[PDB]
Amino acid sequence: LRPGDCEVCISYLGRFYQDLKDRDVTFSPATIENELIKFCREARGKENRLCYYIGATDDAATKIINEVSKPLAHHIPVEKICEKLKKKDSQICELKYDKQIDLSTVDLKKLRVKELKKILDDWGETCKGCAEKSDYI
Repeated sequence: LRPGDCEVCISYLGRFYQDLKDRDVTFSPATIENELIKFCREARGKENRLCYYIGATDDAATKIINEVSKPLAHHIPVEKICEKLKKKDSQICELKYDKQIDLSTVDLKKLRVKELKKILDDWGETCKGCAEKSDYI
């Protein structure tokens, strides 16, 4: 119910929900399940970890997938689904997306400059204040 809670849970299942309508899926538990598993093969990062925690992965976890497919079959808001999921598994709502800068900003966090130059995939070999590399790439 709070803001920025189950961030990945709400985003990912919301797009799952939408995609069901768009392809006009028969909204039924078993159907939704099969569609969730097939939807989860796309998943990387924390989204994949969500798919593991909601039991939507190959080598089935548990029946926690029912906590998703059942309420979804009866048009319960995707926030409500992620809210109840918090009780069963703590870690589900622990997932939050990783931020990307513009940057359009001055001298940022001393250790954050490294990931900025790691995302662009380049070595800042043996630096100690290597803004020179990032403002030159």
